[PDB]
Amino acid sequence: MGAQVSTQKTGAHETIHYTNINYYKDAASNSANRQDFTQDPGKFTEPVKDIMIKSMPALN
Amino acid sequence: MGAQVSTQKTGAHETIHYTNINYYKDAASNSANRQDFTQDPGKFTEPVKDIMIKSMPALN
Amino acid sequence: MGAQVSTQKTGAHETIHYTNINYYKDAASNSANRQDFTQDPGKFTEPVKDIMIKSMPALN
Amino acid sequence: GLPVMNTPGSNQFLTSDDFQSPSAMPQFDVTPELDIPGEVKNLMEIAEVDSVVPVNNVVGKLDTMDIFRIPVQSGNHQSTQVFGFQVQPGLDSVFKHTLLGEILNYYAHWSGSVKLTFVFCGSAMATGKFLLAYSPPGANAPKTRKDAMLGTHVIWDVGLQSSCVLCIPWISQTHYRLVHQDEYTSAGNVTCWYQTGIVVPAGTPTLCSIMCFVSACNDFSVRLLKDTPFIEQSALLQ
Amino acid sequence: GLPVMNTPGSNQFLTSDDFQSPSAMPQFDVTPELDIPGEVKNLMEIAEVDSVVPVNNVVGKLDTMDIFRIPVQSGNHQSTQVFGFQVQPGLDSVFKHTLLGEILNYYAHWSGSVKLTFVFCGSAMATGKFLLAYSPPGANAPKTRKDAMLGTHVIWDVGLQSSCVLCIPWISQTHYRLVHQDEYTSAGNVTCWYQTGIVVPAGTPTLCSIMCFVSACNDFSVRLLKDTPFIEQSALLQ
Amino acid sequence: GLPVMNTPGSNQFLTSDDFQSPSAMPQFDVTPELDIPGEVKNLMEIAEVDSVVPVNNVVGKLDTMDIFRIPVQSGNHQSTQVFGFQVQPGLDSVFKHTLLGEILNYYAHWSGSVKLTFVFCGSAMATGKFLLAYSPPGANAPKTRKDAMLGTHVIWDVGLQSSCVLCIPWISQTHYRLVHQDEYTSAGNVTCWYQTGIVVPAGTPTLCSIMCFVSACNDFSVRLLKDTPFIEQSALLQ
Amino acid sequence: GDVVEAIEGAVARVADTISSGPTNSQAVPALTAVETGHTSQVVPGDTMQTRHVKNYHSRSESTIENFLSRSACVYMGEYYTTNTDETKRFASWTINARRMVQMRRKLEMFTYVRFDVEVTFVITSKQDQGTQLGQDMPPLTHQIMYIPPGGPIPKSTTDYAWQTSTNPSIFWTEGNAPPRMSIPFVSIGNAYSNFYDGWSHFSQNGVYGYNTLNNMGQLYMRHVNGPSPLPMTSIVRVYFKPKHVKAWVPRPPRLCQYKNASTVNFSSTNITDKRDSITHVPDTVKP
Amino acid sequence: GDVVEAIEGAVARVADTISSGPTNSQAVPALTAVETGHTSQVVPGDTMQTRHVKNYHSRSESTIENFLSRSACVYMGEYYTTNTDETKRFASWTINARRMVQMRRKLEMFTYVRFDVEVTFVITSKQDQGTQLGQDMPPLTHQIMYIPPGGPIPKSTTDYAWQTSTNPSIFWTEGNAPPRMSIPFVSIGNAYSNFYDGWSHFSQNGVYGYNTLNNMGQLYMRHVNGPSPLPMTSIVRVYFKPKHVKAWVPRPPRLCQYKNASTVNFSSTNITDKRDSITHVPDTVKP
Amino acid sequence: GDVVEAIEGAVARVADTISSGPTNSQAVPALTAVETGHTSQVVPGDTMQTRHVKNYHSRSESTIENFLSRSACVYMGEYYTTNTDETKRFASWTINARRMVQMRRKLEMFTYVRFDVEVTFVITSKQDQGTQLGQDMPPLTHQIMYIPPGGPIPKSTTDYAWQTSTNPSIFWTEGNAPPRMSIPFVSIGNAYSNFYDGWSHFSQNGVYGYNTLNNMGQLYMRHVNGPSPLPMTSIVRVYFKPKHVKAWVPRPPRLCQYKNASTVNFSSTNITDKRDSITHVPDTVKP
Repeated sequence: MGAQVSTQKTGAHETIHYTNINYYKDAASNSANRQDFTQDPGKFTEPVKDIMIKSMPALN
Repeated sequence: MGAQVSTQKTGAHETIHYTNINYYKDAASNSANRQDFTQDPGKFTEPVKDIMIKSMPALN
Repeated sequence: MGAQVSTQKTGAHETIHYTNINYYKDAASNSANRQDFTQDPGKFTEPVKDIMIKSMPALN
Repeated sequence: GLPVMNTPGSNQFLTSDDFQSPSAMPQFDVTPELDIPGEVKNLMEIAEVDSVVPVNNVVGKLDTMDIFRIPVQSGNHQSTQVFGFQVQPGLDSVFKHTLLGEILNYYAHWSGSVKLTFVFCGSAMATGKFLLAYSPPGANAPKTRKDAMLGTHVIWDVGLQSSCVLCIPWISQTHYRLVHQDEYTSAGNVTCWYQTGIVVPAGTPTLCSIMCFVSACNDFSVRLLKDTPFIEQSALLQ
Repeated sequence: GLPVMNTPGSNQFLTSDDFQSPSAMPQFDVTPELDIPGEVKNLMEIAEVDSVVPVNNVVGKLDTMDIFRIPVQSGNHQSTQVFGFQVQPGLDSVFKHTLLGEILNYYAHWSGSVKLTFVFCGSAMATGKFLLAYSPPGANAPKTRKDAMLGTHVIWDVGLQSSCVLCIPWISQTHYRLVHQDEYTSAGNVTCWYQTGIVVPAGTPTLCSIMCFVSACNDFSVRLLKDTPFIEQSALLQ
Repeated sequence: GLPVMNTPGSNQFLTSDDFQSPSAMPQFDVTPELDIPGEVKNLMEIAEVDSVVPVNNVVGKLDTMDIFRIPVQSGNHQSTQVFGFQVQPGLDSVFKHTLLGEILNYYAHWSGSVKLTFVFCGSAMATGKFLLAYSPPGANAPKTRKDAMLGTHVIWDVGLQSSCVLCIPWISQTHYRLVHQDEYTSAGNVTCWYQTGIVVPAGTPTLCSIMCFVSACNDFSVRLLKDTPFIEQSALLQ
Repeated sequence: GDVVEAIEGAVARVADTISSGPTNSQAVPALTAVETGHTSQVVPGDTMQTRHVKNYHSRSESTIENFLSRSACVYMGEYYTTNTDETKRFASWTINARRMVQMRRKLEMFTYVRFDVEVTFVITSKQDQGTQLGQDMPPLTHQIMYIPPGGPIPKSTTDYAWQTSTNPSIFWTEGNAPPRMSIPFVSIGNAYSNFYDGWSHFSQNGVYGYNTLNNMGQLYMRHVNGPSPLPMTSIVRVYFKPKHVKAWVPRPPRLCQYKNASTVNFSSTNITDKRDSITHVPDTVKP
Repeated sequence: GDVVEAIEGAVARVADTISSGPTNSQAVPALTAVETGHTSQVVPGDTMQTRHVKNYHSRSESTIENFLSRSACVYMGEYYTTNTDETKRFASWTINARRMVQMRRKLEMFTYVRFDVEVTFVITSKQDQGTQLGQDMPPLTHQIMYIPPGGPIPKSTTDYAWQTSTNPSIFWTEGNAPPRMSIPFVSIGNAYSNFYDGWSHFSQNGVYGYNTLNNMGQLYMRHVNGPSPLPMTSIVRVYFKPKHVKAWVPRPPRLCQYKNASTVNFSSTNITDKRDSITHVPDTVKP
Repeated sequence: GDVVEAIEGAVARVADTISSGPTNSQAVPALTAVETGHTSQVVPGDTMQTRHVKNYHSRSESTIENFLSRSACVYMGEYYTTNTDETKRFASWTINARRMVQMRRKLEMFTYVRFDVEVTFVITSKQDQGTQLGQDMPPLTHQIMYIPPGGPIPKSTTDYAWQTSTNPSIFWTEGNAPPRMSIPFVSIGNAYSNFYDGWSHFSQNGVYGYNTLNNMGQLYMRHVNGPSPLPMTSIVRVYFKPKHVKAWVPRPPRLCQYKNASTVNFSSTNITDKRDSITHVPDTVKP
């Protein structure tokens, strides 16, 4: 079978995997991508050319 | 193209493949996984610790 | 991440890629396969045995 | 414009078809999967599980728990049959509502052996032997134990093991039988007789019960999905 | 909480967009695929197929099969034009309802050459030559065969091969024409004249017919999806 | 027929579940993806953006732009507090409708530091120093600047840099606080006092304003999705 | 694997019949204990002599995918094209598979299910009966809007909510193939719940059952042509086909008749049908 | 290919124009036989002299995916928020793409189609006209339940069927983006059928046509807030966008106007529109 | 990778707290300029002394997938099983997520969204009140037809449009799990639009807003059993769960109450709620 084996949402400090097989032929029919955690807050915060140093006065 | 080539549901005793290409970007939109035939009747039958031998009396 | 990197619909004569990640578990949930351009007009035009040469008279 | 020709079956909605569609929710992030106990991958995993057979489906008992108990007693009763039914695991009112029978009534064709487990529920002091006889079709149901013991039988001796299995094998002329069974795809009958009495001491109940469990063996299979004749409605909102 | 900023176009429903959605039926096992004959992957494969042109779309004939036959006959008739229409393959009432015209009326822009095949349907004993002349735009439709033979023409000789192809090439100032064609994106006209009569023996019908088939060549293409002006409704349930 | 057993939770519709379903549109070719500017992948990217805090949410001003300006002036006013509120970033009427507060009211638990940027909007000639003091919970809000300067404070000096940041750190007994905050998960208060006056020359407006921007720091996070108490309806079609 | 990727045939037959001769031993497979909650794994070779039968049967049509991936009607809703009342010219539907009885009974054979859906619509207009029926109406176009929970509900056929800037909508004109689109698994939990033994409120009251966890939104349907000169009715039928199905905790099939969609309420039902006696097997071999 | 996997550009241009000089030969490409059911593969270079034209045009927008993957209205349905009649406060719809004419005509250009759907809802409320219109109603939340065939149908807005323990449901409050979810291909056959030349009963009677194979369930829609003090109407529009489309056996586009959704019934339609004569080409160059 | 393919845990924690001692320098992180449209990237270590805190918190539940992939009601629609009026026996719905307020407000937090949907239906019948209520009706089956724009709209419950030869339909009988199917992303553009600042006509008039781009079709729902001897009502609730979500251009959350589904019309709303004064912090430590 074409099984995927990923990691379950566990804790980060306290003392495991789950299997998935896609049965249907269309990708619209899969389960949600509940575990895609990439980020980019810079589109909305600091959306400026001339990057600001956060130590420099930011003007003059 | 990213074609998949699987086997068609034929007979098992009487004297062939089909192609699939996924056009859409979401997996919810694929066709059903009509051919996934793994099994495990032991969750529901014989759901006991202390496996039973089927030759032994099963008690005493 | 499991990113796909394909080519955007550009022009063909005037002087680039897009990223896709599938978040959901079902393929029915992906985006449409907007870029699958294979063809076969011969099922409907020239659907004959005894292929016709287009230079020969086509009869007699 | 690639040349193309439309074939019959275009713009039809076949309820059984299998095509790719566009998602109304593009790039929807689906909830992560959770390892829940008890995942079903085949309905035959379900039908392979025992279910109490209502063999005592006689009048005045269809709504009581007495529909499940086959009555046995002490005394000279060998001239009497304990029970008997047709092996119509999806048509017989004795089987149509068991787990196996319910799963069967979603299909048109069935195949394979069927286990009937029998459980004695008398005192530990009561003893008895029974003949459980499956007779293939082509003759009438046996009227005597002498006739029943010519078919496939088990002589069940009651002891510390409280249950016996009578496996009805696949003895058919066809690979499949109809779930809506007629005289062509008949499957026979099952009867029970007292082999050696029921003997009980004093201060012990003299009349006990037997229970029947039906399940499908490992060679069982179904075919030709259909709709159950069981659930029906007159209007919506129901 | 990753910092993030919402852009215009958020929470809009663009009917053309392409995003992933969540499935309302998780892990649904879709029916297996079946190799059905005649799979369409491009509508141009469809529009590349001939379809009988209704060139005789004159009054009293729109609901009859006589709308398809261009009438030819024997005698001195060279002073008369057999037929003529504008090459408006999605606007002209001669083309809007052909296969090519139907596919065209789903788009706004078309490009490429268009084949018109002509079929003679008289006796095997009847003989005739025709001039089929496509004239590019910028002048009026020709009034004589002398004017028509200055454009792109084929001199069709009727024989054992019963059909001729007049290919209307892409001679345009723009890469695309409008399907809803105006005077800027005009495409010209097609006319037919008797080149050398129709000669027939005795005991043979003297008046015969010609049929016109339109299709798109292999360089044909469309652009700018739109809705047809053809199907319309006044209410639902229809 | 594989044997199988159905577990609790079968044929239930859990609105949070994540299973594969069958597509109603098989092999639907989805529109290609377009690189649109400003893709959001986490709501914390949104809540990390400043939003003007309505600190002047006093009567008669809730529908005006005067709700945003904290009034400061020249003169001996140090005996007076510029402003003060509770750090309830999803319950306080000063924060519940900011970007951060809106995102918060979709969850039950929040965690992390919160930036309050303050902007001076007087003349370039006006000068002033302020004490911005966040006090952790467990005592009442300070009544004097002497009490406020015992908590976490910044002494903001107004110059060519027109804004100061007061970061409210995560000083909690629990890892998370409730968005619907009670006395257990209290978070303290923020107050402002004149440190050194407001001094202005002649021909200059003596009363100016200050603006407050709230945002979430990079260690901020939320938990336990819920429905907002904000949007409500009485009927459909709305 | 770049242009073409093969896939090995997952073919799964049922078990063979192994040949068994006569026996006389202390092995007793027909003797077991149902008291253990264990189903006997006896094959026919234990209780009688069997030939060897090589079996080619398969259980492919009892797979959960193959059992559930069938389109089934979940809703049938009427709406007019012209009417003095405005709430009659459009149709609403709160999405749930509990109002048509067959698909509901099929789904409630499991406690939890997770799948994507394929939603097909079958829209069909008819001209209402009246004194005059002559008219020439262009083809009827329909809009089906999916409003997720919280979005604005329309009040008329001309409402701003039909602007569908973000809600997904399908426009379809009559005469064409049925409209069909896919839906991912859109639960807030890890699976759909056919059954919710519990309450909405922590005080153990409020709503009991399926409705607390069930909020997928609603469907609204209208005509776009506006009112016809003469009354017409469109009926929209909604068909769900689950795909990529996963199921957990099977349940005994519903024996009683469903009463409503809000609950599992039922009238008390006989266990099965009566026969003449406990030994009753009717003769089939007779002249 | 672990973090990123490239994908080669499937770009497909139309054929070029090959240069052809003058000819005098026994080759006759313009002479063919339509009697063979074969379309002539003649290019312009055979019947006239052609320059070489390098063509950069593409057929990407006539692909079946690109032709069908557009959201199209399939249903428009009204339902009230308060009314003495209860069946008016919710909307039903039997799922089918046959009641709005445009999408139906688009789909019926093929005999068989297989795709997933993207269902978007556009729900829009309005306040009904009356003597008093002042009120303060909180945002309207809507439930759209998908009931697959066989599940329990609701009878009111307070029915147990709205518990949606297993039926998929969407809850959406007004003011938000339109609700949208995916649906896999959920037919019991290998493709949807736009046309079914045949019957439901083997006696060759009963129902004729599309309705025998068409059972995807229904959609039910309601308000969750309960009744408003003053009447309001929500219209839900349903939009299907097919994706991952496959189509078989193309058909001639529907020429006649659709009459209802149950059938293919039509009034007899002219083949095309009339002109003045067979040679009629109007002058466009004139003062 | 043939039988099993592992997948690396994408775990994403929030940033740690770095330890900062006392400072006296020309670095000024607390001094910035909001005039630049730039949010200060100050951490707590700049404005005070901080211990080192290793942080294990995650932002997994604020991901766009996890924020939107919840089933939400989008439509609730009633339809009768018997009624003299025929347009009452079925339900229509124009698909849009704008009539239930919660899901609409959730979706309208972004300008553009692209996702597949999972459509679940929760169908629930009830017996209407009357003088006689005794009867024995078999389970109610429902058909939900998805009609894409242009297909034929039904006019009755017996219309030919319910033949669903090509429109996707779900048949579901009451008592079973809710019907659920997936829908791909079915927009004609590259994303759904929650907002359309613009018109339908190039003359800058006609329809303004969401409705011009919103045509996903409609949903029709009916009972298949035909009329009951006594009146019954089915309510179908439609639930959308978006999956495989992508969102662009976030917007400030809707502050005002939604008025209808066609528009963004609103009554003017206070910015927030009033308190006693600008310095008002109520005492919580008192006897």
